[PDB]
Amino acid sequence: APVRSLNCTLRDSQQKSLVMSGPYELKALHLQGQDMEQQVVFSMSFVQGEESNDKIPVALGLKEKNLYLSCVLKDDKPTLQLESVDPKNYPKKKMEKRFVFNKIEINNKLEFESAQFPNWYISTSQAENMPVFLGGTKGGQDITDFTMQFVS
Ligand SMILES: Cn1ccc(C(=O)NC[C@@H]2CCCO2)n1
Repeated sequence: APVRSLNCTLRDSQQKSLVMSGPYELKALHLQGQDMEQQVVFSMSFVQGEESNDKIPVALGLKEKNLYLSCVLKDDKPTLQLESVDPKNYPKKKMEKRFVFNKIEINNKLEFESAQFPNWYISTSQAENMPVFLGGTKGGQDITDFTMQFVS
C-alpha cells in the first residue's frame, strides 16, 4: 500500500537541535525556548530495505518539502547532502538507495547508517553551528548518536 511516515525531530547526544540554514544546509546547535520553533521537522518514511530486530530502513525528508537527506560520492568520499525530488513521486516505499538510512537502536539512542555506504553515519560536530555531515566512523570525536521526538 502507501509508504508510512512519521513527523519527528532529532537531537544529538549532546542535545543539539538541527536547523535549516539553507535550501541544502542543516546545522546543529544547542537550542531551548522560543528558538526551538526553528528546529527542522523531518518526515521519516519506513522504506524498503534489509531489516533486523534493531535496524530499520528509513528515508528522512523535510516535513512538507521535496528535500531528502541523501548520500553520494563527492571528492571520492561518501558525503551527506539535501537533494530535491519531484514532489508528485515522493515519498515512496522503494526509495533509491542514496536516500536510505539504517536506523539502528543502540544504548537507548539511535544511529543513522547510510544504506549505500556501510559504516558511514549521520554525524554532528561538538562545536556549535556547524553542518551535519556523514562520518565514516562511530568512534573518535564526531557525534553519531541521536534521540527522536515524535511530533504532531
Ligand atoms: C551551503 N552549505 C555550506 C555547507 C553546506 C553543507 O555542508 N551542506 C550539507 C549538510 C548535510 C545535509 C544538509 O546540509 N551547505
